Amino acid sequence: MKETPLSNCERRFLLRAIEEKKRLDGRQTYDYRNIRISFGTDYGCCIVELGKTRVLGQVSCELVSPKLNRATEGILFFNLELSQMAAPAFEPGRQSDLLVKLNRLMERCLRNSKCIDTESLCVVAGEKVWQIRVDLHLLNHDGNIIDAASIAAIVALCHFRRPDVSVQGDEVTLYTPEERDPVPLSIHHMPICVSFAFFQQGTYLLVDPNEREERVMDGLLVIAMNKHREICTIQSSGGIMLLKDQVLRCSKIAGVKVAEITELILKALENDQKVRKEGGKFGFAESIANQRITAFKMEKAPIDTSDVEEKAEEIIAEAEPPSEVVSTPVLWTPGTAQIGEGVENSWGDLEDS
Amino acid sequence: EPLEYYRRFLKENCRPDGRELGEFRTTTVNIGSISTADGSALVKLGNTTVICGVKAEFAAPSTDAPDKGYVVPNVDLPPLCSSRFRSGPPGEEAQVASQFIADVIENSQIIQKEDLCISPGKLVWVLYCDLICLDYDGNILDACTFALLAALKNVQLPEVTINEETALAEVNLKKKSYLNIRTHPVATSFAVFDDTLLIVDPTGEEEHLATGTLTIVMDEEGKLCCLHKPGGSGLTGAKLQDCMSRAVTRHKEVKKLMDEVIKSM
Amino acid sequence: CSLRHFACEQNLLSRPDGSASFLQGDTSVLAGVYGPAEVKVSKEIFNKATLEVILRPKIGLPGVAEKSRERLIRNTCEAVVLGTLHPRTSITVVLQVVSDAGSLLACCLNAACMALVDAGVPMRALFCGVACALDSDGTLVLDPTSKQEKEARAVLTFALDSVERKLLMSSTKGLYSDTELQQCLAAAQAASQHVFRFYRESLQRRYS
Amino acid sequence: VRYCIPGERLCNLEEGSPGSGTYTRHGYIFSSLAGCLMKSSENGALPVVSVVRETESQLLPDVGAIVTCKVSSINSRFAKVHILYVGSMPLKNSFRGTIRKEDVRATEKDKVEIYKSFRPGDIVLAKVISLGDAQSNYLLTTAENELGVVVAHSESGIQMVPISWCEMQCPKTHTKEFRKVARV
Amino acid sequence: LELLSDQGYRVDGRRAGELRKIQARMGVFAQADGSAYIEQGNTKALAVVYGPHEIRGSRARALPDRALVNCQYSSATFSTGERKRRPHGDRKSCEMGLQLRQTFEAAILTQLHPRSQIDIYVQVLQADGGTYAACVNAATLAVLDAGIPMRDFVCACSAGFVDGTALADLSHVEEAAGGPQLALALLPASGQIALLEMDARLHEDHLERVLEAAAQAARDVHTLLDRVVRQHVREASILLG
Amino acid sequence: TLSEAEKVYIVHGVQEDLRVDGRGCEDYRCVEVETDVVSNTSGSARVKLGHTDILVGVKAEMGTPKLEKPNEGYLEFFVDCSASATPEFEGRGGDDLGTEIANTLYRIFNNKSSVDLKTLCISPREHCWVLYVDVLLLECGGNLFDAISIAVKAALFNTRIPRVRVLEDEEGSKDIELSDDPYDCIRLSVENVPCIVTLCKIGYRHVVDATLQEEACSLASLLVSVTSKGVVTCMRKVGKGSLDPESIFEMMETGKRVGKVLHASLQSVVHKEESLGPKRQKVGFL
Amino acid sequence: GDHRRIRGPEESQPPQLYAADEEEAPGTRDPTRLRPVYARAGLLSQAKGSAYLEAGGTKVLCAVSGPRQAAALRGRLLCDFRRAPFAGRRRRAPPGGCEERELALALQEALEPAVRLGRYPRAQLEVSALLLEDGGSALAAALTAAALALADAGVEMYDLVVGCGLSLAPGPAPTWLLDPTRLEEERAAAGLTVALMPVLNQVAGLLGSGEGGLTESWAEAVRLGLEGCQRLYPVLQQSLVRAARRRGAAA
Amino acid sequence: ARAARTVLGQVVLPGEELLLPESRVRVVCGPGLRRCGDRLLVTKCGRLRHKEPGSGSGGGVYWVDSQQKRYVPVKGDHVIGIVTAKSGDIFKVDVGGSEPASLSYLSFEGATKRNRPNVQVGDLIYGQFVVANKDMEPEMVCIDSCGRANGMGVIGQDGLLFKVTLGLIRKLLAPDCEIIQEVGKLHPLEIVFGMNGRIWVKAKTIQQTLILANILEACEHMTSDQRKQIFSRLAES
Repeated sequence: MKETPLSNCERRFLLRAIEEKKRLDGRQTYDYRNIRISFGTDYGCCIVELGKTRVLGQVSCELVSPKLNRATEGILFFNLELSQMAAPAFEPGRQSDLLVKLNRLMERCLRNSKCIDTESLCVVAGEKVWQIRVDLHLLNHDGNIIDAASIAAIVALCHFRRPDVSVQGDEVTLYTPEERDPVPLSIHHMPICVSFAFFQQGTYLLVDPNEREERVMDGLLVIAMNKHREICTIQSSGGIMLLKDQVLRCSKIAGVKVAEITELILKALENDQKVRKEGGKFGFAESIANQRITAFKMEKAPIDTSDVEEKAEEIIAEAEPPSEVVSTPVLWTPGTAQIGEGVENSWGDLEDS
Repeated sequence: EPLEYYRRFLKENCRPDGRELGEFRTTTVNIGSISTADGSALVKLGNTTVICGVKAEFAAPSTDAPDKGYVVPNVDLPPLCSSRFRSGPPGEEAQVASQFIADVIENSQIIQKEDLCISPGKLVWVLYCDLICLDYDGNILDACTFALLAALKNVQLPEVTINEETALAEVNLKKKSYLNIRTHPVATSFAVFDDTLLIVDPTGEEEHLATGTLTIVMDEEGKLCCLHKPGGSGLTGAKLQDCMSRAVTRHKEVKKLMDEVIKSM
Repeated sequence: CSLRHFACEQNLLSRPDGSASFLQGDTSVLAGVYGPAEVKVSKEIFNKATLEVILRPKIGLPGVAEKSRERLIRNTCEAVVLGTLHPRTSITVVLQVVSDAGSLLACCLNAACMALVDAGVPMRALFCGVACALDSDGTLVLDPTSKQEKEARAVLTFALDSVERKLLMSSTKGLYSDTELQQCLAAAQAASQHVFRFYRESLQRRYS
Repeated sequence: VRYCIPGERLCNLEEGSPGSGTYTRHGYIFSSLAGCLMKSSENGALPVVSVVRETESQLLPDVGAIVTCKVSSINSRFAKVHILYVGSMPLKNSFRGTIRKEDVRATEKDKVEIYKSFRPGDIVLAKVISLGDAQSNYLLTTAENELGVVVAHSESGIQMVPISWCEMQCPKTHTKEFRKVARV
Repeated sequence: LELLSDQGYRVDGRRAGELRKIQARMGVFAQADGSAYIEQGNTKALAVVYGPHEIRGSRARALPDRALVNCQYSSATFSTGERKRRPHGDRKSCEMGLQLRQTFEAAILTQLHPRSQIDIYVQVLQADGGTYAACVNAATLAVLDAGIPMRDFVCACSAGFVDGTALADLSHVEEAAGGPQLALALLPASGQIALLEMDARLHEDHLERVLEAAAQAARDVHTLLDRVVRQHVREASILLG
Repeated sequence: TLSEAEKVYIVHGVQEDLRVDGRGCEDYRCVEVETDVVSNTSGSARVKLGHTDILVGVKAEMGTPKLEKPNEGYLEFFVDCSASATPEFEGRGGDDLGTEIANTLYRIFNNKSSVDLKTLCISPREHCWVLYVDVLLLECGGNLFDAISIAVKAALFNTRIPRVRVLEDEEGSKDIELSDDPYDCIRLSVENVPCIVTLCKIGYRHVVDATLQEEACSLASLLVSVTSKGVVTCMRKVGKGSLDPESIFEMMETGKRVGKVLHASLQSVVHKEESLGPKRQKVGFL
Repeated sequence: GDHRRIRGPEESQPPQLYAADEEEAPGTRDPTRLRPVYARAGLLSQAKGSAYLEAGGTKVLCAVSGPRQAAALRGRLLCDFRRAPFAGRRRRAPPGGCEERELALALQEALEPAVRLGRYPRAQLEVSALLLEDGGSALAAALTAAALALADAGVEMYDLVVGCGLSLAPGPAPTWLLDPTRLEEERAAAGLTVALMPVLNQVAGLLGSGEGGLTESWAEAVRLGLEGCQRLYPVLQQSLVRAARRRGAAA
Repeated sequence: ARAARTVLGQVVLPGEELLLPESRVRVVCGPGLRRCGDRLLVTKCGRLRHKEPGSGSGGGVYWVDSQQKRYVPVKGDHVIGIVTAKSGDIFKVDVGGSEPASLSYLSFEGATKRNRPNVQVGDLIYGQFVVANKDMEPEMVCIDSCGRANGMGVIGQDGLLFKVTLGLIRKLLAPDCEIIQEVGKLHPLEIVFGMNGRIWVKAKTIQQTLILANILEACEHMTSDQRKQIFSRLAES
C-alpha cells in the first residue's frame, strides 16, 4: 500500500497562506511546536513528543574487547529505525534512501562533535572496555523526524547511568546497584539539530514544518550547533539553491532555538532528578492523564484462588486411563528396526530381476 | 466438495489412509550409515523422511560461565522435499521448526553442558546437529524430534588430553567414549477439525484443511516439557486429558523402540 | 495470587486507524492497526483477508525467537476475526516493546486485542492473556515478575476466549506434570474474569 | 509389451512414421520419452509409431486446448483465472489466464457486461487461443455454446443450478442472478 | 605535526589560497555515450554517462513530467595505501551516490525528457584528498561530452580552517586531522550553491571566511575547466565542417 | 541480438575463410598492452584487444602462512566487474561473472609450479608474502578471458616485492625491519605463467578471437591454458551445445600453436618495452 | 552473525588440524576397474521426478520439479547444487560457497545439451541435487542422478548424460586412474571429469585442471573417460526400465 | 442472554448475544450485527439503536454506531474522492477504501464523444455511488438520477479540504443538529460533507478557514450547553 495523494486545492491554499505569512496550526514563523518529555523507570529511556511526533530512545552498555588499535577508548554504535506503524509508507526494506541520510546526519552530529567522553570508558587496555549502544525508534510520523530524534538521543544519553567496577592490582570485580551505586556519564556539550524549509524558490522560510508543509516545499536546510556559539554540522539538501546572507540568518536562528531547547532540556532533567530523589513515584504508569476519557486505572485484585485444587482433582479422576495394547518392535538386521503394522516379507529381494 | 468428502470417511471411521482415526503410521529408523559424521540417524514415518548429522569441534567457552559446551540445532527445508518451498534464505516454517527444537533441547535437559568442557576457561566441545528433511508429507515436529534423539544416542567422542608445558591438545583417537543421556523426550501431534474432532498423526492435506494443531512432548517420568498450541478453534481440559492418555502409550512405544534398536548394536 | 496495577490508553497516535497502549505494572507494549486496505496481488486471497503481525524489540534486532512468537500472535488473532466479510484486503498488526518487566506475551496479547477493538474490526469474541509461574515447590503465582521468573522452575502463558473461557494459545517454559497444568489452567480461567471486567469498564468509560 | 528410454533405434523411415513425442535422424526413428511403445496401425498400413507414458502429472497448454478453470478476480474489462485441469486430468500446479471482454460470447460483440458473466469463485470450461504476452499469459476464450461457467456456487455455500441461458436461481431463497451458462 | 609553517608554506609547499594541478580529458571511451577523465592533484577520477534511453525493467517506475537521474559511486580496491576491499553494499557508496543524484537533479535541465532514465557512473582509481569534487567535475565533463543540456557548468571545491586562516583544496593529510572541512557545488554565473556539507566543530564567527574561500576556490576551478572545454569544442569544430 | 539471416550469413562466411572484418579463420587482432600505469600498487598492466579494456593491479603485503605448508605464500584474486562497462551491470548483476572469472583464475593458478612459492616465505610458520591481484573490467567487447590472462602475465612481470633483511632472532629485532631503501626490490621469474586460448566453433570450423557477433552465432567453445614452454594447466568446455570427440583433438593443436606464438611474441614485446627504461614516458587515460 | 539461524560460537577450529594421527598411505590398485553401482529411480513421492545414486562411498539425492510459470520460444533450465554439511572432513557454512556455484554452473552447462527446451515456451524447469556423503568423485554423480531424474519426470530429451572421473598419480611415472576415492583424490595432482552421450556419441561437458602438461596424456584421460561412460550405460539402462515397469503397473 | 428493546442506548461488546422480539421477523441486521438462528450477535463495539418511522409497521432496523476512521463503501452514499489517473476512457478516483472507484467521461452532465469534460490528475470530485457490493471495484456516477447535476461534479477552487472521523460526519448529518447554525453564526460558511470522512470548507478570510478547520474536528466531543456557549464566547475574539 501507499499513502494518500495530495490534491490541487490544498497546495493552492497552503501557498496562499505562506504568501500571507499565516500557518495552519496558528504558530508564527519562528516557532516550535511545544515539547513534552517522559522518563521510564530504569535509566536511559525516554519518550519525547514534538507536536504529534513520537520517538523512543533507549541507551544500553556492554563490556567487550577493544578491537586492534585505539586501545584506550570505547566504541559507540547507533541505529535509527523507522517503525512500519509510524506511517503507511514505511515498509521494512522499501524506504532505503531516507534511512541513510538520517543515520548519517545523526552519526556525524553526535560522533564528530566530540561531546561524549569516550576517553574515560576503559578498565584495562587491550582488555575489556565498555561498548555503549544508542537505539532510537520512530513511532508516529508528523514531520521533522530529526529534531525529535536528536532531542531524544540527547536526553537518553544525559539520563543513562553505567554499572561500576573496582580495579586494583591486576584483578577485576563487577558490582550491582545494591553492592555499588550506578555512575553517571561525562557530557561536554549539547549538540541540537535545527531544520529550515524553503518555499517557492527561497523567497520565504518556515521554522519547524509539519507533514503537509513538508510536501509543499522545495528543499530543506539543517544546521546542527551545540550550546555557546559553536556550529557542529550543516547539510543543505532537497531541491534548494541558496544565497549567502541566508545561511548566516539561518545560523542565527538555530543559535536562538538551540539556546531555548537546551534551557527546556536542562529544566526537565532537573525536575526528574528532584522527583527521583524526594522519594515519590515515577515511571511510565504515573504519567497517564487521569482527566481524560481514554484512560482507566485498576489496583491489584486477588481473584479467588480458592477452587483450583478441587476442579483439577475431579478432572484428573474423571477421564479414561491409558489403554494397554502394547506394540512390538521387529528386528531386521542390526541397524534397522520397525514398529507398526509391519511389512509382509523380511525384505525385498529380486523383486523385479 | 472439500469438507464434505473427507467427513464421509470420518463418519465411516476409516480415513483414506486406511487408519482407525486413532493410530499412527509405520515407523522405522536406521543409525550409523554416514561415516563422515560423528553421529547420524535416518527416520522414516511412512513418508516424511528426515535425516540428521552431528559434527563435534572445539570452541572457546563463553565469558559468563566458562564451563559449558554449546549445542546448536538447525532444521533446513530444501526445495526438493516439497514443491512449495523456494530457494533463498530460510523460511518461516524452518525457523519455527528450529526454535521448537532449540526449546526442546533446552527445557528437556537431555544433556548437561558441564560434561563437554575439557579445560575450564580454555576449551569446550561444541556439537553441530543439522537436520535435513528429504520429504514433507506431514507431522514434521515429531520425526525431527525422533531423528535428533536417535542421533544423540550414537555420537561418540574421542578422549582429549591437554599437556602442561606444550599446553596443546593431543587427541587419543583409539579410546572413544560415549555421551551421557538423561531423559528421552518424545512428541505427539494432534490435528483438530472444525470445532470438536481431533485426530492423531495428520497429513499435509489434512493440515491444509484443519483449523488447529497441538503438540505435547513427554519424559520417561510423566513430565511435560512443552505444550505447543499455535492457536485455532479451542479446547477444554477433558480433551487435553484425552490426548495425554494416548501420548503415554506413544511414548512407551517409542522408548521401547529406542531401547531395542540400540541393544542390537 | 493477585494481578498487579493495570492501565491503558486509547487513540494516542493520529496517523494509524486505531492505537492502544497497555501497560500492566512496569512492563508496557504499544500497538497500532491500519484498517482494511489494499494488498499486494501476489499475497491476496479470495473470500478471506490476510493478517500480518510483526514484533519489534527494544534492544537489538528481531531474530528466530521474535518470529516464532509472531506466528502465535497471528494464529491467535486469526481465530477471532471475521475475515470472510472483507476479502481481497489486508489487516496488519504491529507491536512495539517499550519496557520489559516480566510476562510480556500476555501484555502483548492484551495490547493487540485493545488495538483491534479500537480500530473497529469485526470480531467474533475477545481474547485475553494470563501468565502463570509456579515456584520450585508448587506455590502458584499469577502475573509474575522477572525476579520471580528467574527463580521459578516453570512459566506458562495462556490465551483465553471471552465466551466460554476456552484455550486458544499455549506456550510453556520449564518441565512439570499435568496436575499443576490443570490447576494453573483453572487459575487462568479465574483470572480472565477480571480482565474482561477491565475491558468492559474501559469501553463504558470511553463512550461516556 | 516393452517400455522406452529417451533414445533408441525403433524403426526406419520406410518401416513406419514418427508420431507423438518422438524424433528422427539419419533415417532412423529415435525415442524421446520413457513411456510405452504404441503403434497405431490405423488404416493404410505403415503404423504411426509413438511413445506415451499415459500417466500425465503435468502438461503444458497449447494453442487450442480445453481447460477447466477457477476465477480469482473480475474486472470491468478482463477476469483473471487459474488453470486447474487440462481437459480432464488434474494439474499439479496452477497457471494463470485472462478473458478479455471480447471472448465471452461466440459473436465478439459489444455490450457483454463482464460483471454479470464470470463472478469470482466459479468453475468454468474454456479454450485457449494463444500463448499470450507477459501481462496476460494464456488468453483463454469461451466463445462457444459448450464453454462457460459449468458448476457455480451460491452466495452462502450451496451448490447452484442452471436455470436458463443467462439466468440462474437459488434453490433455498429463490434468488435470481446472472451467469454465462454452458451446455451440459 | 606542523600543518602550517611560520613562513606560510603547507606540507606539500603551496600557500593558503593555492590549488593543485588539474589535467582533464573528454571523450575517453567509444562504446558509451560519454566519457571524461580528470586528475585533480594526486586523485584520479573517471566518469561515464549513458544518454536518455528506455527505462530498464519497465516496472512502471517512470515520471510523466521529467527524467530519472540515476547516479552510482564506486572505488577501486587499490585506491589507497591499504587494500581495504568493500562489498557493493556499503553506505559510503550510497551516500556519495545520493549527494551526486541530489546535485545532478538540480544542475541538469531535466524537464525535456519525460519518461526517460539517465545513468551516470563514477569510478575512482586513486583517492588522495577531496573525492566529492573530483567526482563532480569528472561527471560534469562527462555530461558535457554527452551533449545533455544543463543550466550551467557546475564545479566543486573544498576548504578548511587552521590557526585562524582559511585553506583551500585540502589533502588527505590535512583532512585526517580533525578540522572543520567544508565543500560546495557552485554555479558560477548565478553564484548559487547546489550542495553544502560540513563536519567537526567550528565557531560561528569564522563561517563567512571559510565559505567565501571555498566559493572563490570553486571559481578558480571554473576557469581552468573552461579553457579545457573551449579548446575541445574548437578542436571538434576545426575537425568538423 | 541478431536476426536469423545475419546468423546465416556469418556462419556461411566463416566456412569460406572470410569474415566481416576481413581476416581469416585464424587471424588475431592486435593489442596495445602497457605496464606501470597505477602508482599506489606494485605493478600494473593495461591490455586493449579492441573495444574491450582491462586494468589490473598487484600489491604485495605482509601476512601469515597457511596451516598445510609453512614454507609458502599464497595468491588472492578478485575480479571486479565495474558498472561502467554496461548499464545492465548496475550494482548487483556483475557478481556471477566476476565469481566465474575469479574461480577460473584460481583453477589456472592452483598448481605447485605456477610461478614459485619459496620466494614469498621469509620465516617458516611465522610470516609470508601475500599477493592481491585485482582485475577491473572497464569495457566488454568479446574475448574477455584472453584479454585478462594476458594482462595478468604482464602485471605479474612488473612486480617489485621490496626486500626485507630482518633477522628473526629473539635477541635481535624480530619486528620486521625493511631495507629503508625506497628503490630496492626483486623480480618474480614469471617466464612460465600460463595463458588462456579460446576456440569458438561455428559450423564445422573453429575460430580464434571471435567477436561478439561471431560469438552469438556459436554453440560451444573450449578453453586451453598453455605456458611459454607448451604445457597444459586447465581445460574447461563452456557452451550450450555438444562438441564431438574429434573436435577436441583438432582444437588442442590450434591451442598449442596459438599459445606458443602468443608467448614468444609477448616475451618479445615486453623486452622491447623494457630495453629503454625511464625514457619514452608513460601515457594512459590521457 | 546471522539473524535467520541459531547462533553458537563465533569461531570453531575442528580437531583435524589438531589430529595427532599422521596421514596414512592410500595403497595401490588396478586402474581398469569401476566401483559397483546401485541406482534407484522414482524415490520421492511429493516430487515429479527423483532418483538416488549410490556407488561405494558416494550418496547423492536428486529431485526434479515440474514446469512452472515464467530465448522465449524456449524455456529456462534452473539448477541448484548443495551438499549436506555433515559431508567430508570438515563442516561447511550453510549459506553457500563459490565451489557450489561452480558445480551448479558445471551442471547447467552440461544438462542443457540434452533436453529440448523448444517444447516448453515461457515455462521453466528446476533441478535440485543434494550430496549426502562425499566419498569420491562427486561431479560424476550429480550428472548421472540429475539426468536420471529428468528422464523419470516425463520431460522430453534427446538422450541421457553419463559422467565419469579420473585422477593423476603423484609418482615419478604418473598414470591416470578411473573412479578415484578421497584416499586417491587428495594425494593426486590433477583430475578430469567427462560427460558423454552414449548413443549420439557427443561430449556434453569437460572440466580438468592440474599439473599434467603434455598433450598426450589428456588424450588418454579423455578416451578412457569415454570408455567409462560407455561402460556405465547398461545399469542406467535397466534402472529406468524397472522404474517405468513399476510405475505403470501401479495404475 | 438479554433481549432487544431493553438495552437500547447501552454500550455493547463483541461476542455478546441479544434476543429480538418473539414469531421470526424479517428485520435486517445492520453493520455491526449479524443474525444467527433466532438471535443476534455483536461484532463491533458501539451503542444499540433502533429506528422505525412513526408507525406500527416495518419500520425498523438494528444497527450499532461506533467511532472509526477506515471507510468501507456503501451503496448510495455521497463520497468525495480525488482523481489519480486517466487510463483508457475512465477516471480512476481514490475514495479511501481498499480499491479505487471508476468514473466515465460521459457520466458528467452533457458529455459526449466530442465535448469531453476537463478533469486533471489530483482533483476532488463530489459524486455518489451506484454499485458498492463486495464483488468489484466500486463505481460512481456524478450527475443525478434524472440527469441534471445538482451541485455534483468537480468542486473546490478556493477552499481547504481536511479529514475527520466518521463519528463527526454522522453527528453533523442529523435533523436535530444545531452545530452548523451556531458555528455559521460566528463565521459565514458553506460546507460540502462527504460520508468517507472528508469535509470541504470555505470561509471569507484564510484565518477564518484555519480556525473553522481546527474547531470543527472537536465538535463530536465537548458536549453542548455548560461547555459550548462559553467555548464559543472565548473563540469570538
